[PDB]
Amino acid sequence: TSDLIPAPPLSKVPLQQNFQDNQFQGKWYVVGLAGNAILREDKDPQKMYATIYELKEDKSYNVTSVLFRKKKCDYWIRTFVPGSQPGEFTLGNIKSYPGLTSYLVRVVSTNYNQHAMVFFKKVSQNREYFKITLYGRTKELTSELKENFIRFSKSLGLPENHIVFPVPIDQCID
Ligand SMILES: O=C(N[C@@H](CO)C(=O)O)c1cccc(O)c1O
Ligand SMILES: O=C(O)c1cccc(O)c1O
Ligand SMILES: O=C(O)c1cccc(O)c1O
Ligand SMILES: [Fe+3]
Repeated sequence: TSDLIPAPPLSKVPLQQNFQDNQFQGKWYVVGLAGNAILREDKDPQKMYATIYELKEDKSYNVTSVLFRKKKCDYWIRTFVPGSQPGEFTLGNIKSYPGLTSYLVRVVSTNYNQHAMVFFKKVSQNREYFKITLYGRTKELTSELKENFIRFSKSLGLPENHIVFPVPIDQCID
């Protein structure tokens, strides 16, 4: 067995209006992370990592996440392909990811120069996962934006223990 909080219907996940793909480019720090498989591991807490979005000439994003683990910097790469509407994407070259049958990204909201919330839903080995990240253009964000992200995650069925705030580090994300 594996038990998961159901994914919310897309009807409850807002889409940022007039999404500007070019302003969304660059480096974003994950200051908040919530999902049905996200768990506040109370001893060794999650280290902040970052995600860089660069618009390709064809307008798909090359997405690079960088995290600090086992004393090195690991680079996780993937392609986000414009989906049904602006601000929505699907994963490119899905065939190359074993077990992956579905992957959707939806930019919930953002002001481009400070913060963003982004929703992800993917089906892996037939399991439906979903997560929300609170991106900060810097490593810190006000308590107002953070609780608002907690509010939004709860509205999607998540409990406090499935919501974390990665502690800021300087390695690999600076
Ligand atoms: O739950 C997710 N990931 C966790 C478990 O596979 C994790 O620990 O990264 C998850 C959910 C939706 C979309 C994703 O890219 C994703 O990594
Ligand atoms: O698998 C990862 O390391 C990862 C990192 C950042 C964002 C993601 O969705 C990931 O799956
Ligand atoms: O981004 C991916 O390609 C991916 C593949 C498998 C599992 C994941 O979480 C991913 O984010
Ligand atoms: Fe992932």
